[PDB]
Amino acid sequence: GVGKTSIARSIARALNREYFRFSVGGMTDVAEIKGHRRTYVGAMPGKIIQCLKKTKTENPLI
Amino acid sequence: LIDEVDKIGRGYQGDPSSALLELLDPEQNANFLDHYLDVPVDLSKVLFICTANVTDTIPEPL
Ligand SMILES: Nc1ncnc2c1ncn2[C@@H]1O[C@H](COP(=O)(O)OP(=O)(O)O)[C@@H](O)[C@H]1O
Repeated sequence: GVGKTSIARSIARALNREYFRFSVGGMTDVAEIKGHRRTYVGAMPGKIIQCLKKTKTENPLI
Repeated sequence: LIDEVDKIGRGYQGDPSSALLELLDPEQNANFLDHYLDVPVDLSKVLFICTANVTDTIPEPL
C-alpha cells in the first residue's frame, strides 16, 4: 500500500506503453504461465499470451 | 451475493480466488471477459456482497 502499483501505472502512462499486472504469489502450477499442451480438452495458452493478445503491443509493461 | 467465501478450498486446478480478486478489482472488473465469452463487460455498477463467519481464513489479498 505504498504506491508501487500506482507508480507502475504512472510509468506506463508516461512511457505510453501498456500496463498489465498479475499476481504470481502463492501460485504453484506453471500452466497459467505456459498455458497447457493444447491437447487437453479445452486448453488455452499462458496468461502472458492473453496479455500479449489484449494489449496489441510488443513492448507492454508487465 | 457470495456465501462461504472463507470456505473456499482453493485446491488443485482451482485457485478461483484470483478470479475473485479479478472479480473484485475496482478497475479490471470493468473489462471482465469469460473463458466461454472473450468480450469484456463492465462490472463497476454491479454491487457485490460477501458473507463469512470469520475474517481470517478468507484470503488476505481478497
Ligand atoms: N507517493 C504517492 N503518491 C500518490 N499516491 C500514493 C503514494 N504512495 C501511496 N499512494 C497511494 O496509496 C495506494 C497504495 O496502493 P498500491 O500502490 O497498490 O500498494 P503498493 O504500493 O504496495 O503496490 C495507491 O492507490 C496510491 O494512490
